[PDB]
Amino acid sequence: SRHQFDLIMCLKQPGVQTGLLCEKCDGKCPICDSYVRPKRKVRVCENCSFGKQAKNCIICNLNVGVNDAFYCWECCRLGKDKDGCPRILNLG
Amino acid sequence: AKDDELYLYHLTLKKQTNFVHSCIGHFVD
Amino acid sequence: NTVYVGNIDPRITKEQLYELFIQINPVLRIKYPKDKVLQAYQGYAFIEFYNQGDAQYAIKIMNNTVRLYDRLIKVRQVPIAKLFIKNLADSIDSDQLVKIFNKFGKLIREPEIFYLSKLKCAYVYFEDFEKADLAIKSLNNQLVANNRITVDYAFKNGKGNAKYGDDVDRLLN
Amino acid sequence: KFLDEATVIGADRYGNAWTLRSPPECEKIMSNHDPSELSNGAIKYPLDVITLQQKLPNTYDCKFKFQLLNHFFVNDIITDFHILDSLSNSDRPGCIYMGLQGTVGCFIPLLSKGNVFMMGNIENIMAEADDTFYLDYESRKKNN
Amino acid sequence: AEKQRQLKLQKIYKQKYIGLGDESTTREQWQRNVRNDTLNTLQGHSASLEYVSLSRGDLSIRDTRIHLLKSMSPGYKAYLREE
Amino acid sequence: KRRKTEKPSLSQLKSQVPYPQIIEWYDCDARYPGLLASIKCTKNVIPVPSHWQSKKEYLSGRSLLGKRPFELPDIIKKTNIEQMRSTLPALDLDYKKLHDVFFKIGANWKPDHLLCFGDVYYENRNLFEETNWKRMVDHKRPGRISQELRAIMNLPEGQLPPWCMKMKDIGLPTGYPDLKIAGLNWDITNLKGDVYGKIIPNHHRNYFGALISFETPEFE
RNA sequence: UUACUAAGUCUCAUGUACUACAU
RNA sequence: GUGUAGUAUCUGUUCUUUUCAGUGUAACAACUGAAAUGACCUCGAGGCUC
Repeated sequence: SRHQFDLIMCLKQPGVQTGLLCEKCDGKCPICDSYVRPKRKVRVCENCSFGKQAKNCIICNLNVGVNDAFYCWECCRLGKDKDGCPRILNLG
Repeated sequence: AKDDELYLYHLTLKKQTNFVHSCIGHFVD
Repeated sequence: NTVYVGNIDPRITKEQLYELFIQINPVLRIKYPKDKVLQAYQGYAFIEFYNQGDAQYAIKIMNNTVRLYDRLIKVRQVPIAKLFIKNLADSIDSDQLVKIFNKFGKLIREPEIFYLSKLKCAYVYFEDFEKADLAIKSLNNQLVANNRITVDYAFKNGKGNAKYGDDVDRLLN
Repeated sequence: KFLDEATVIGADRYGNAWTLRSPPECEKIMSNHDPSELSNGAIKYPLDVITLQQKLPNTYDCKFKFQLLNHFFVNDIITDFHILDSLSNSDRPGCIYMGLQGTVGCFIPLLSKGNVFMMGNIENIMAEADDTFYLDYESRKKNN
Repeated sequence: AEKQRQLKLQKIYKQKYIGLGDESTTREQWQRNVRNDTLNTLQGHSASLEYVSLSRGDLSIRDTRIHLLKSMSPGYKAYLREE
Repeated sequence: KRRKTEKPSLSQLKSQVPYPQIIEWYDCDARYPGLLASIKCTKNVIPVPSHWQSKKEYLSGRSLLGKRPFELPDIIKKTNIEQMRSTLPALDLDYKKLHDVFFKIGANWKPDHLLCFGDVYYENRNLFEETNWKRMVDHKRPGRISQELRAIMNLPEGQLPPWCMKMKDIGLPTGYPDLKIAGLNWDITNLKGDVYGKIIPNHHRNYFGALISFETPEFE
């Protein structure tokens, strides 16, 4: 993540699925963790969804998220939107 | 002081004519 | 191009110098030092013009002209053969050395008499490596004033190398 | 091509349509001096220019630089620019270009300001308009 | 830790985007990336592809496109030499 | 070892270069020196800032001790909040005032210094003195002397500078052929105040983008 | 008329801030 | 107004085996290995010295 360093990402070709984030993490752009003017919903590779792990918050990787994560307009222009599958594999 | 700052308005009068792709489907009825 | 200026009051500032000399010519650059031991101005500056024409012009018109803080402002514009000679006689005067080496070559400066060990030695400056070779060829291991003198190149290790003939030839040119 | 004395139109092999302008520091010098003194003779350049000559001789060799004035990208490769004092008697002189892959387009200088202010606001609208539709469609899904 | 992550992201970005100069990269390795991307865009834009087709004067345009594709590999020079 | 001793001389490298004076002694150990000379000496490239090879972390500067904390841009200083809130060791303001300062008053406003294409800021540099310098090359012109430098010079009003007499024998400044000075080439009765002379130019648009009107967005 | 650059490493002391941790 | 552990930053101080070779370095630095003993000449320098 932008702040916590040891957090590792996925970075695969995103699928059709949309990543979920919990109400606790709601509002953060999964890359920069910004609250401003979100744009496009996150898309994750199928390898990050499958079973129960699909329900996890793509940000904090623990809680079960209801909400969809959106990229901000700064990351959508920086292109990090399309970089790959954001997810946090290690808890940190 | 007057700012030069030329403000240009781009228009495409006639649109690019070299046809690079095609498809055979039936789209609208 | 660049002119030295001196006898400046530390109260004279950079903008004051600029406004002063722009009256004379256009000023490309001004280096006006600021002491790191007095935290002010050390009272002399350097004004780089756009050419030595305006530089020399400002030297002519500006010198002994402007009076700043009652003090006058001053303006001023901003490699040879050497032979060591050992065992000279005590009766050998420097002018006598001049006479001896003039026949071989023109001297760019005067000889330097010094004592080693008791041992009277001198440095003789020739304008030409070849004339130096002449004074060497004729005067090496010779008896003058009933004393045997040795004439060779002075150390820098000693002069007379291969690059030395090449570059000294050019400095002659 | 030239729009003017001090400005230039140019295209790219890669499709950029740009226009450059000489800096006023250069325009003052050439307006106030004869060209014969440029190559040899006395032309007094501000301190910064010379320091850019000894500091960066490769870039500043020509002792001035074009400040970017207009830049644009038309995905075609522009063959011919022509500057027309009037297009069908219109007051604002335009510049029309034909591209290689074929196209003809124009750059109209906008008089006043609120012309380019209103135009700029409309372009800003249509720019993210797809995102505005997506955020409305998102909020209605939050309510439903 | 942070730099150590930058190493892994160096491996991933290098894998996806092919040539990315890391610290020491030979001029042969990097210039190859230059040639590959330049040719890539020349053939990639139908625009510049149409352009190179005429300026080169080939009989067909796809000759220029597949030419650039072939020109991406180093051995294509010797290949032309053997024709 | 052998590769370290295999290196060509920097002067051998100069000949390959169209602008040889940029190349430096450390370019000898460039792993690809013939290439690095071409890149570094290419037209528009801007050489690396030289604060590398110093261990001072780019700022040890003694000059950094004497840098001013900050100065408001005069247009913003017009807004008077300087007096309303004392930053040095509540103030009700008008929306129209502030908005107009940025837009109505300050639309055409731009910082005076900025920097150029290849300007790079080295540690010892301070832009402010060069700002007063550029502004000063603007205000000050020959033939005019401020009252301060005039008082220091001890030149009373109505009297010509001391270099006008030596300029009578030597002649006009070679750098200023068009310069005029009272009493010599120029009318002494036009001598006024701080100006004893002026350059007389012998030389005697719309730029396709002339807006012909300026209208800023209104807050109300 | 002086044409603009010095501290570094070690050692044993002094100057000053600070970070977890306990009453 | 205290104690436990620990950190950073000044300043003072001072110059570590004379050399060689390797690593290392942008070059340094730093690191890694070994070790001359004797005689002579001129003004710490120098030796196609033995």
